[PDB]
Amino acid sequence: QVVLSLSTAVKELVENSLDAGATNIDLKLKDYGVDLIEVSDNGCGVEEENFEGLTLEFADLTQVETFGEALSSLCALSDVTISTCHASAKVGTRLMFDHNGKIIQKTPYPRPRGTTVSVQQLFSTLPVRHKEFQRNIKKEYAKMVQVLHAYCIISAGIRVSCTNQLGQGKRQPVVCTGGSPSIKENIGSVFGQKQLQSLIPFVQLPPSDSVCEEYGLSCSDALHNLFYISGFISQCTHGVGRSSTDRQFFFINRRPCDPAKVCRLVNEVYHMYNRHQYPFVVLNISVDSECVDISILLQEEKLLLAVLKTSLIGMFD
Amino acid sequence: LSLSTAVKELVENSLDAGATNIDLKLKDYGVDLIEVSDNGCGVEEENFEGLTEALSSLCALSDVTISTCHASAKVGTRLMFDHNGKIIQKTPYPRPRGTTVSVQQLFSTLPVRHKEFQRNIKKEYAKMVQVLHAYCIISAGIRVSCTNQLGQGKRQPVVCTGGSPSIKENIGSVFGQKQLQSLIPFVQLPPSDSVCEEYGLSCSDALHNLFYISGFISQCTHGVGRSSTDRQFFFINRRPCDPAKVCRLVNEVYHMYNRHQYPFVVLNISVDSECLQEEKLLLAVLKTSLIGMFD
Ligand SMILES: Nc1ncnc2c1ncn2[C@@H]1O[C@H](COP(=O)(O)OP(=O)(O)OP(=O)(O)O)[C@@H](O)[C@H]1O
Ligand SMILES: Nc1ncnc2c1ncn2[C@@H]1O[C@H](COP(=O)(O)OP(=O)(O)OP(=O)(O)O)[C@@H](O)[C@H]1O
Ligand SMILES: [Mg+2]
Ligand SMILES: [Mg+2]
Repeated sequence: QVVLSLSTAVKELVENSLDAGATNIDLKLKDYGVDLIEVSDNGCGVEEENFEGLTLEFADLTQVETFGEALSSLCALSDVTISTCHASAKVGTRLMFDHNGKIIQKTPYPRPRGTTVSVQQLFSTLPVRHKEFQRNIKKEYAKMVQVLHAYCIISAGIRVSCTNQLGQGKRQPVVCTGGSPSIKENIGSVFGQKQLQSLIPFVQLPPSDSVCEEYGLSCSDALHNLFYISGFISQCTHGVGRSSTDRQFFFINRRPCDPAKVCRLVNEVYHMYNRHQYPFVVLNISVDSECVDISILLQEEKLLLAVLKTSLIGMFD
Repeated sequence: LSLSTAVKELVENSLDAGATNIDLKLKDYGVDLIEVSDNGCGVEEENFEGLTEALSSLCALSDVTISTCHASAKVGTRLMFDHNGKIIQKTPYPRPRGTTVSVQQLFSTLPVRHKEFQRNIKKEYAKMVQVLHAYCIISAGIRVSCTNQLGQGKRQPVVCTGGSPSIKENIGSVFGQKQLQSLIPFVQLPPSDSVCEEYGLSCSDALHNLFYISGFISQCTHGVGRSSTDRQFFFINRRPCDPAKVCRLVNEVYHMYNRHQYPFVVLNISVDSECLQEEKLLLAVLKTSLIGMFD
């Protein structure tokens, strides 16, 4: 599904940095992104033979919503500058592109290995969408921080930072991870040590007979269990939970997504022990890529739901 | 000795290792953790014992953990050191090439110095930011970043450069594009006859001029300057320092046109290593160029 939003725009630039094998990703914003969206990484960079080509199998979960290929769509909607340097390249380069993806000017640019993609005046070519962007900047910015917090939690060993600047004012911190190898440590960088106190780690269990009978699972149905689930969830004790689903993140094969059925189940089991609060949820479902399809479709999903409810109940008891 | 002198040596080690990415991690402004991560050359295993000079002083004053990976090494290594510099434990550690030096509980071995650190954490952190902003501005083509986390709060970005090859962009990354508006680039001129006579310099004295000066300074127009010397950085061969005579002179010329404000100063002095020799020639060149710029 094609989408043109602030959340889908930053997501593609981050995906490009992750695919490049980057360990440092810096996101710079101005006017919540209305004026500038800049993503800098120390990844592989782009070779000179692929400079013109910048703008011209198992299911990918991130491709549920594309933007506008992203880089060609971005040039048609704003002004894009790209400075990059490949390891095989002696000197880096700085590129300016027009609205059709043509390289306006290319100059040698001495810079460390990696790529920096700058997106200035997003949606400037569409005055109707640009005004709707400015008017609903609070909602577009809220959706972007949620996707940004999701990549920070799951990207262990990668330093992800973000700042925002309004007018001539000072840069404002948004989110920052320390390059920690564990997901638990990343949660402490995004939300603080206070958030980690009311959390318990997910402990997977085989589906119980009571839960298996609720979903209609035979002993044969559950024998080929290939779901490996891990993460953290809020304690079921009254008071330690949250008031909404504002901090609930889900991942399939380390890709942020939203399985509506899984989400309704995890919240329902929490309501069985804390009807007045919502849990903090960070949960990754590890499964073979072939068993995942996009219409989110998961083979033996009834077996996955039985494991989650059984494990959540055993933890909350 | 101090928090400012501790980060300075760790940055020098990363710079000397040929690093292009330098990350500084702090906790409680550095009272709890001082961590510097780079993508430099790393250390080979045969030189692990020789690591412990700044690094020897750091182990004697805190607990130091070092994770590194050499280009010739398949997998990195993680080292824990005691207060004598001895490797407590050495374990293989999968990490990208480079080095990460962690300094935890600085001055813990000296209860007197540790307490003075916490009591004066506001002043010591300001001195470290002055040393940190200097390396961000001068390290062209090097990504220098810093983060800090206080207590149970979240980690927050402090400063970050983009690896730009120019000093002007590094100034814009540290202080913002607004700072770049009231600045003019230094334009070097030969020392004036009037300025040469003030210092007692013959015409022969100025023929062997080896001073190459560059950088940026605030405009002398009233109002665009700053209220203090908070943003004045000086460099000799791209090394941050404070030449008192040079610093006093630059502020004196600025006051000649703006008596009520102090300039923003970023100045690098390039000179032959043996030479400060012939400082009267350097001051004559410095005073002459600033006047020609401010006229
Ligand atoms: N930060 C980056 N670092 C290195 N290469 C990049 C970077 N960003 C883009 N590229 C290169 O530009 C090309 C086009 O990127 P684009 O996002 O438009 O499509 P794609 O990444 O190839 O596929 P898709 O976005 O649909 O998953 C990429 O193939 C990549 O080689
Ligand atoms: N980030 C680093 N990356 C690679 N090698 C390092 C790093 N830090 C230290 N080393 C190596 O360990 C040795 C000890 O460092 P130390 O700072 O104590 O002394 P030095 O760097 O040789 O000179 P000085 O202490 O006078 O500045 C260094 O010589 C260097 O070879
Ligand atoms: Mg892409
Ligand atoms: Mg040294």
